[PDB]
Amino acid sequence: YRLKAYYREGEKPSALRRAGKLPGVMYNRHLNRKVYVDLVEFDKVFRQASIHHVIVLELPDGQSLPTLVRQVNLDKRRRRPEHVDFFVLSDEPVEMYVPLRFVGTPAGVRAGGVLQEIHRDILVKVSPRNIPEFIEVDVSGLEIGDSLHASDLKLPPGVELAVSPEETIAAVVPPEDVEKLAEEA
Amino acid sequence: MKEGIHPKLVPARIICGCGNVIETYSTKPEIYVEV
Amino acid sequence: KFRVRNRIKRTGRLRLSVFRSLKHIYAQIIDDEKGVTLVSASSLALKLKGNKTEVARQVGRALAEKALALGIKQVAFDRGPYKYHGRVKALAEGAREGG
Amino acid sequence: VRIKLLLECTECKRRNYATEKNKRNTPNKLELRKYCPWCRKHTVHREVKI
Amino acid sequence: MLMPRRMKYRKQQRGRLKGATKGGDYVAFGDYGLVALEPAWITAQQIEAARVAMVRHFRRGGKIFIRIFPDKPYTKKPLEVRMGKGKGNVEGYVAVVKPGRVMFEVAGVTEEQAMEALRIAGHKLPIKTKIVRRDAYDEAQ
Amino acid sequence: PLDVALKRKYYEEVRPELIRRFGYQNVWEVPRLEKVVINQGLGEAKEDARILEKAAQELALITGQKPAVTRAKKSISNFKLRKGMPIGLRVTLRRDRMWIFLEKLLNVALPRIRDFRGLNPNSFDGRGNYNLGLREQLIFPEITYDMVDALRGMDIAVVTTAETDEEARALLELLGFPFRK
RNA sequence: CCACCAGCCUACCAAACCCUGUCAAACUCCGAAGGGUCCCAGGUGGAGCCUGGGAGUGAGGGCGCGAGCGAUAACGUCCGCGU
RNA sequence: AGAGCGCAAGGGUAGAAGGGGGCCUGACUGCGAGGCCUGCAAGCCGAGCAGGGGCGAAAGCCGGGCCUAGUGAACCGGUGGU
RNA sequence: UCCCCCGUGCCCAUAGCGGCGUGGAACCACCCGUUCCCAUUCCGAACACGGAAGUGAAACGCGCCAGCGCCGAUGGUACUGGGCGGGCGACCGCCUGGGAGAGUAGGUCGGUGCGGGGG
Repeated sequence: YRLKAYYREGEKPSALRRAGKLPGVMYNRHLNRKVYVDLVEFDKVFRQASIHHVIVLELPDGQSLPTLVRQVNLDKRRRRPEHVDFFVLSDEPVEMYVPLRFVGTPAGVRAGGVLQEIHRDILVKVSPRNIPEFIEVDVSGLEIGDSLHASDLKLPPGVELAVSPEETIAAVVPPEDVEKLAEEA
Repeated sequence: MKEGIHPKLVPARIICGCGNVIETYSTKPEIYVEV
Repeated sequence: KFRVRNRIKRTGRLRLSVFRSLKHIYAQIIDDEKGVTLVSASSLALKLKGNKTEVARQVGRALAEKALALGIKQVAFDRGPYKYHGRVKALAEGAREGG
Repeated sequence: VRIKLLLECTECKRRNYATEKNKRNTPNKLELRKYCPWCRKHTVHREVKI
Repeated sequence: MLMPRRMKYRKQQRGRLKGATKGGDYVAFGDYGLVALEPAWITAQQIEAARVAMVRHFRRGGKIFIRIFPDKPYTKKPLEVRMGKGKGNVEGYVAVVKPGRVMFEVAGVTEEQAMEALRIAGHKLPIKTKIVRRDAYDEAQ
Repeated sequence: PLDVALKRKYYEEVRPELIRRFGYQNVWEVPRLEKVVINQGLGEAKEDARILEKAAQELALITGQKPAVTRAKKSISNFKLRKGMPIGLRVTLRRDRMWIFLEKLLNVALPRIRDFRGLNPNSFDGRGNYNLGLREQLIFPEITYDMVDALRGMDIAVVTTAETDEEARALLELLGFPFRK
């Protein structure tokens, strides 16, 4: 959705940050300049739209331009967000990480077993004109001891792939019990 | 196949088990045997 | 496949690059430092004689005398595939003193 | 080292010298090899003394 | 009680630890996360004591996953021998963990299971720590 | 280019057959023959020495060539001779020696084999080769009992233009090569 | 499971690789601040060069900051830079 | 270039040093500008000079081996030559 | 004078790879015959000699999916010659000068010196 923005100049990080803002550096193919936004609404809004969806940041320079983030670079010590980078919107064969929602209640589950998800945001491609929001996929007939993955996922028509694709998406695993302390021996 | 020490060649035949007339050229002198 | 810088042996301190292939001899005098050559002479691309053995010989010498009007002294034989077969051009009579 | 030893040579035809070492174990009988006699031009040299 | 296996050498020097962690601060594996937080060593006793608290209270639950690995030669010396000779031997197989270094993640439980487990677990360690969820550590390889 | 039985046979028939079946608009790309290897690993030259080389020389002496022995690589702890230098003969067959050898082989070294049904087809490279080894060396025509010590079998090897099993095996059918099929 | 040979299996042991992730004073694809020093220029100062004449001095130690036997113990502590 | 390169490690090298062979024998005599190091002693490299060799047809290569331990000032005596 | 292929040096993997196109008269790979050369721990596969038959496929230069590969800033931290400050410890923070790798967009299947074969 919509967020603020401001053109950045030759100012240094800490200032913008420790004040109550956060700097960025947008680009797209033929672009690479520097920008920034405000903190509180950044933090808040990133919970919702995020890299899950598309951002439409408003520049006071006029153009309320829609882009996408990516690269965010934490401070790693007493940490939190500390420098988002921005790719800009196009229509070319672009790639990103689509969020997911695995739905249902299968057979490994219920008995006590537990799913091991290996991906929620996934490596795929599309044209930004498309809006393949967040893919909600299959978890009906699952069983412990087996795995599902690869090119076995649903496609909102058009969306091509970008992996190998035998990348393991998930697998159901046998839980942990204090009878593994019988192994403690 | 040149050199100086080579196990020789030269004409050889085949006398099968059926009264044959076949023409060959091999390393050992003469040969005749089977089908 | 005769890398080995056989040319390092030829990176001694003077060169002379040539070649032989199908029906043609490719003989050229090269000075180096930048890789600036100098002299030229071929087998059939010269409308010389029509036999590889003989031609070869004198073609070397041909180029040699030409080089004598251009000013040289000593160099090194440059080639990758050879076994070295004299080719009594052997660019030796061919000015160079060669061998 | 010893039991592997070390040796020298004289000039065949009345003396001229040089200094190296030796080797045992191997079937290495006598040993003469080309060198230069200090006096006179290129001769061989033979194994004398120790 | 796991470790490597007498790799290359067996005695290695002490250490002073300012702050960097080298990284390794996110989910990727499962879900709910326990995050270590001080400049110190992770004790094997506390490794499987955390594992205790876990499968202890939460039994017949789900699956828990690891990113860490305790391996350090505690150069210990014999007692009353008077100081000097030698360095010492590889006891206290601790690991090297600084502030902000996360480490433990649970999956397949209720929110509160994680919560309580992480409470008592934190009550055990030779220091203390924090805990959180899944939303803003997406993209970290 | 001295022509024999299977030589001329190979020549004519294989050309239109091969290219009408597989298609090849080239004198030099149409799949043909290449090389053959006679191979003899017998690491008994731990001791025994070159009395065994007498035995080994006999092998290619009767095929008509002067063979080059090949040593071992490294330590065969179980089978002595570590550093690797016993007796592992091999001799290479060019275009025309291939003719005589293949001819004999296909005529005398096969219709014999006591339980002869054919040669295993799945003994293929997939990269257009066919390696095959055999038990008794004494089945050859130019050898008679009084010369041999025991069984000096050999893993014969052949390379071809062939890039798959198809072409080479069909070729073999043309040039009279037994097969388990 | 078959002796004409092989069809087959794997709540197992499990090479590799994969991807989720990471540990390294004696590992390094990378690589700092730099440091060392070389030529031009600055730099008259209990500067710098040579000689020789006479010397004392050859456990230093505080504190910082950095590696170590030390237990992130000692006003133990041997080097390092710094004083 | 993870083989290997004599023994350990590091470096490094198949544009060899490794691996196959022919002829040989510079594992040279008397000097060496020059310097690294360096209290001293010591260790070390070295193109070029006159002698005069070996191979490569030559341009040229060799004043022992790819390198860093295999080495021990002095006093005293044996040894042949001069 | 704008200009087609090869002996061949330099740029350091954008030059390398699977593949995709490639030419042949001339160049080249060859082809061809072991008479010449000398060569193979065996084999003319390595190299010479000689051609009418004769190939453009396997080989090179040259034109490409750019999947792999390598090239990779922009911004920020990680620390830090230098200076000034708080600790049960362990640690830290502000200035000065710095600026990685990583994340990222992104880029290339070749850039080029001489000499000789020419529309």
